[PDB]
Amino acid sequence: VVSHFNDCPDSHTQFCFHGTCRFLVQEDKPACVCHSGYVGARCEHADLLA
Amino acid sequence: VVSHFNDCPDSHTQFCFHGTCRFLVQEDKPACVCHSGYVGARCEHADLLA
Amino acid sequence: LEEKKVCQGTSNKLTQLGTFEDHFLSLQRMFNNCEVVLGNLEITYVQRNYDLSFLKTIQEVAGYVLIALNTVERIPLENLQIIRGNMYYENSYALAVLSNYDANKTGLKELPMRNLQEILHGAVRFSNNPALCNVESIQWRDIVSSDFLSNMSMDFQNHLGSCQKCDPSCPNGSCWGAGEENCQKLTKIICAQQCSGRCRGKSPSDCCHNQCAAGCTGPRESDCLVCRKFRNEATCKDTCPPLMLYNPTTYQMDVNPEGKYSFGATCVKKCPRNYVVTDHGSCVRACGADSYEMEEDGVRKCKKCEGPCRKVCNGIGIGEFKDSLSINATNIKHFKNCTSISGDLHILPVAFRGDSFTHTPPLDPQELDILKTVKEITGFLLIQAWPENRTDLHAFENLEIIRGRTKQHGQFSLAVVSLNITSLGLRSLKEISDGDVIISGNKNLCYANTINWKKLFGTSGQKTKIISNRGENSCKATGQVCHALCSPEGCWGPEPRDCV
Amino acid sequence: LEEKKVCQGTSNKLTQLGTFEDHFLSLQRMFNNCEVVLGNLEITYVQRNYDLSFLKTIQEVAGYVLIALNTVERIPLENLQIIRGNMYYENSYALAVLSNYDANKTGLKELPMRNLQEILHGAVRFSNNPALCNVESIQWRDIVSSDFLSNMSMDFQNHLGSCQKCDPSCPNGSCWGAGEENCQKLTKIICAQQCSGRCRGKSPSDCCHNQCAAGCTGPRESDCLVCRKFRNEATCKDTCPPLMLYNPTTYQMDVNPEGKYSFGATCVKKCPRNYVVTDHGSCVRACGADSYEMEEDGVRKCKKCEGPCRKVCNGIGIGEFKDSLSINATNIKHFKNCTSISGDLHILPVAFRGDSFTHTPPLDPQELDILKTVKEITGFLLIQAWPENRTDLHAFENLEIIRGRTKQHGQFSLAVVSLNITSLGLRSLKEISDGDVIISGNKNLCYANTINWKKLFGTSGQKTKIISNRGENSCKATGQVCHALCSPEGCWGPEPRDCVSCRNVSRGRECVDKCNLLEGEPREFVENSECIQCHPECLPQAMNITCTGRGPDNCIQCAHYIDGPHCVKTCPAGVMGENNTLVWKYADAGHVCHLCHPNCTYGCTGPGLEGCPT
Repeated sequence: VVSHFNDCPDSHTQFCFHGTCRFLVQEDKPACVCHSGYVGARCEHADLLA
Repeated sequence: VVSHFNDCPDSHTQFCFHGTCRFLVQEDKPACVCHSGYVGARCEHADLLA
Repeated sequence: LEEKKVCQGTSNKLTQLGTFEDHFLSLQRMFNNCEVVLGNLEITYVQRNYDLSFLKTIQEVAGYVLIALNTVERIPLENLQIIRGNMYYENSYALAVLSNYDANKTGLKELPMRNLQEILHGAVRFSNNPALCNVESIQWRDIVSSDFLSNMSMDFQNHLGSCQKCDPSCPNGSCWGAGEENCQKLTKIICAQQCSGRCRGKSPSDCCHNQCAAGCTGPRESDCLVCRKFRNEATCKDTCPPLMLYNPTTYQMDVNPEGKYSFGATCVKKCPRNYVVTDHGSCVRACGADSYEMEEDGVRKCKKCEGPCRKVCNGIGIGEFKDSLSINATNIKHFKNCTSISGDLHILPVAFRGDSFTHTPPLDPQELDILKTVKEITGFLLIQAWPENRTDLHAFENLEIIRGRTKQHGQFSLAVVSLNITSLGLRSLKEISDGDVIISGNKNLCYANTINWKKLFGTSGQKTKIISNRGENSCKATGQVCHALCSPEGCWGPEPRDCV
Repeated sequence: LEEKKVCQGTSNKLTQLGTFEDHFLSLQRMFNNCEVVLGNLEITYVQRNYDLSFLKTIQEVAGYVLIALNTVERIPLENLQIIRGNMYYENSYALAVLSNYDANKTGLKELPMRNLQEILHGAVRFSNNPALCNVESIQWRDIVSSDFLSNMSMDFQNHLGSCQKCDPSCPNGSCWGAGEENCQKLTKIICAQQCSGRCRGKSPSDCCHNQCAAGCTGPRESDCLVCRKFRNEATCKDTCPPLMLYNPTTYQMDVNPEGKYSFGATCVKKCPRNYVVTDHGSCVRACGADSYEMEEDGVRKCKKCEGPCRKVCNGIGIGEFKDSLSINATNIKHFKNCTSISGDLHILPVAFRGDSFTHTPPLDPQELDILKTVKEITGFLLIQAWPENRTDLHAFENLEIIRGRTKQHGQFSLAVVSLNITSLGLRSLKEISDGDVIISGNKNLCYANTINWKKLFGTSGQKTKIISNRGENSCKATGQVCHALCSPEGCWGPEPRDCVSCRNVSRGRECVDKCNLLEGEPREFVENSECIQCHPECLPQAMNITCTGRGPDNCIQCAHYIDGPHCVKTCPAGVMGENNTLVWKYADAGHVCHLCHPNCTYGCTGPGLEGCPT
């Protein structure tokens, strides 16, 4: 079914560091999902609260 | 009849310096009469403005 | 441009200067053509038939007001808006009208204060002053403060020969004269419980701002009648806008675009030159004892001492210094060549003779050497003679700085008049900052005509004056003229040591 | 105390933390049991039928609020009263609710945000999210301001949003949800014309104070709901009552008996310990414009600088460096030789490997040794990477103290996570002051569990956190324990200088149990456990004392020209005699350096008259 997300547009590829990228269409913005144990708007900071 | 001015009571003999002292009956407080060229509450200062 | 001319206001409580014509003629100079009085208001002994035209323009008295022992038809003290009450009379009163009648019982019939709104401090006492009426039924709670209502007393009384009533239209006949124009404008009791300060009209849609002290002209922080606390450019503020604003997000402090240096109940863009600015912009006269006054980058400052602060001598007239008026023989010990006299120097021909009514022993002249090298005096110097053997100002020798904080009579800093001293001296005084220097009453004193005071004080806008001294042709062929080898810079004395 | 427990607020613009079930957890433990969330309120990625009854208490949000991609029907975010909007999402908006629906078209249903009254900054954006009902009829000009009212972009359209109409007891049919309760509590367009701020009812007789933000319970600065600028013991002042009041009747600064210190939107009796206390009585975190700080008996002030004073750089995320989020090789040309970093230090594994997303070159791993000059760090230190050579933290060799004013994630001032370094090497590190320390996720790093961190901290209450790094039972196997000299007070490493207090004697930094004294070749002397070098001019002793002073004047045993009490290699060869005359000293019967008859003003270099040619 039609979802929000199309694959990362390669305009902002390798956008985040510790996570997988995905581009949503409901605003034309990239918003990636981090790996486990990370935070941040670019999945850059390490989760220290564990 | 009401001598509003009576002589200096001599309890304040030479109360003020530069002019005759004279006392009052209605208020019981003296009002020195400064000379010419003198001002102040007990005729202390020389009138510098004049 | 919107400023108002200013009077200085006398302080001679009940004494009369000379005769009833001279007294009045001095009372014509002081108070002529001015709105605000930066001092007190004494009007006493203005006898009958004398005119009081000028006395209507007075708009605010920043002290107390005294109307006593005068017998005149009226006192057109109409537009007096407010009486601050900074000082007081008898330590509790801010307006006192006592005993306005002579033998003829003619007295003062009408005191027309139509629009006196508020007395900011202290009670008010109408002692026995007959032949006065139409001021015997004003409601006083509207003018006096709340607590000061307990500190007051009214002694109004009159033989009541005529004294008609006024128009029954104005509230409870509480008028100060004839008609409605001369009737009270009571703007503190007829207000809504929604207003806390003054108001105008019972309605709560127009009640005055919480800072205006008399009335309002369209409720706002600006457009008050008289500012209660401070004033910054036609706005009755409560504290001048600081220069640093504490940004509560970044915990830093930001430069405020509207910086206002607080300066004695008015906010100004920059303190006067002879004033020492503290860290947060606010003019001050003498920095705290913890700090020492250091000058840097033009205007002066004051920072913490390196431990043992240098000794400062506060002049007579401030602090505990009111049980004595000049430096009498009970205070000289409290001086040890401080070099930094802060404010006054009250030395009058009254210490040397002493007086018993004030419980003082006569001063001996030998102990006037403590002031041998007083370097700087902030405010002003008041001398009128010496112990008549010393033939020059021998104590004040190394003095150099006269800055002018508390100028005498608001107009004078170096006061030396009425002494018999051949050449005054002052070999080192070179830093007059403000005020005026006056040497006009010495029978035998003929060197002060030579100095060019233009370089004595900067801050152009001051003018000295020298009269009633030895004519230049008198002491010319006498032995007292500017020294021969001396330089064309003036002779503070006869010799080369003072050629400067 | 009586105060309200705070969260720290998320900062994930649009980001899924793991999966729909892991993300829901990073919400819960972050936003459970708090009331004044301090950074943001992202409620994002919740999925259908996930309980959210813990948002009934958030009564302030000092930042924006993002509700984006939420599929639960009901978000109980009711008691929220004010969104101070210190920071905007999308740099304009301060309450965004956008695209809250899945593919099946069953997205967000109702936002019973009843008690939301005022937004102190910023517009409000809304975007496609059907099933959202009733909010399409809220009155905005009451909630938001008037200037910022020109940026919002609300856009409501729903299909299954068959939600019933709101009860007629509330104006214009304006309502958050349904029932008599959910209807827009108006307090800023029903005010009387004579009122300036908040009010309640058109009555001009029961307005609020000038500083209240939501509402009031009587016109007074003591009965507001939420204060607009500052607050001190239930009083919404506009500026903390200053310390020194001015007296216009005497021109001298008095003392205010109610002077309080303005510390970040509250007035306090005394600033905290690690915070500067400036002259205006306002607690600062970094006060340098030309001046610098210094100690003043337990309370740090920052007095004036005497012209040329030491350098200071700006941290990461402050002033210049804000578009950058680490220290990469385009914002390192600023930390040239500054000795104190005003701010905070990030080192993420983006600088080394570079990245093209923000136009950063791949920083050379050697440029990092510039930071050898850093001594004090105001904020925190976060490290998660290091060049693939170094074995101990080398560039931070002599880090003196970590102030820890601003702490990463709210508790961690020092944080070294996911590193490959044999052991720390931070050897100076005097007094980590506030905030906790986390050193974990390290592969090969073991010594660090030996130090006594209970003493290293500053303000007490701290707590260390050291797990998941190379086990102690594996470093003792390879014998990676510290030098036998170091006292039982810790050892940052195996090199005998990494101790913190040597056994007996110390060479300033290097440890030696027995330095050289009356036996030993190098000429030196001990002084309070410090091996100091006496002057080498003396002769090697074997029986009695060498000396007790640095100068040679105590070199008793000397085999050179003995300068009286001193001893030098040759008697003085250029010292001035009397009245500025050059005089070469000669040798006496004991080879001593002594003067002669003052006759020969050019010195006395001979026995009698054989050195003054007659």
